[PDB]
Amino acid sequence: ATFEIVNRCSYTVWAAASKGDAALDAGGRQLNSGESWTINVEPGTNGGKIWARTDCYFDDSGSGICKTGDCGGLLRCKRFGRPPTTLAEFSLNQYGKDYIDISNIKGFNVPMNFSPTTRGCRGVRCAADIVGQCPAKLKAPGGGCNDACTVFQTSEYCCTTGKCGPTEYSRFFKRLCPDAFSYVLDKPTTVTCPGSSNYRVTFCPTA
Repeated sequence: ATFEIVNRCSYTVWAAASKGDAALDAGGRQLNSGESWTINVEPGTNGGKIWARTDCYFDDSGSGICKTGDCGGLLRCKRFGRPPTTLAEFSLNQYGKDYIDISNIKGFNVPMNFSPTTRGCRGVRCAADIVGQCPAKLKAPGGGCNDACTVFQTSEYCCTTGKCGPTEYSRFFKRLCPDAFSYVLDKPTTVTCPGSSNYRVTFCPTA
């Protein structure tokens, strides 16, 4: 499957693509404002994630640091990024279907559109100003809006027993982006696509 990753932000981001134990395609790249990066993701990829990183410094070797979505100091992510991270999430060719979503479960750094470029299902978007509106206790100093689980490390927020409810914090994310996961047991906003759909992830789809 092809993912076109487009940075419509006025600022540079460092796109990342990982399935948690491995990079997807190069795993990461600088996107200046307006740049497009096309990656190939192996069919049957389960638990794929794409995100943006902000305010990165990388040396000649691809080692450095991001204020959001840092994946162990690497340009080319092998691991998931240090939330806050708006997440494009995908499981591909799963009994003949692709499953896509956006998640705020790991918080929010960059607004995002996640849409197929093939037909047979709709895209999802979380493009509200969640950073601007972020409750004070979730504000990440480095930029972005943390989920309550990252900040407070409780069973309720992290859903550790597999029993928990919505929260004041999850409802903030859900009110601004109804079409994204706000917490682990949120009523699914997973979209079902045809197997072997192609996609576009757009950072700052409206801005």
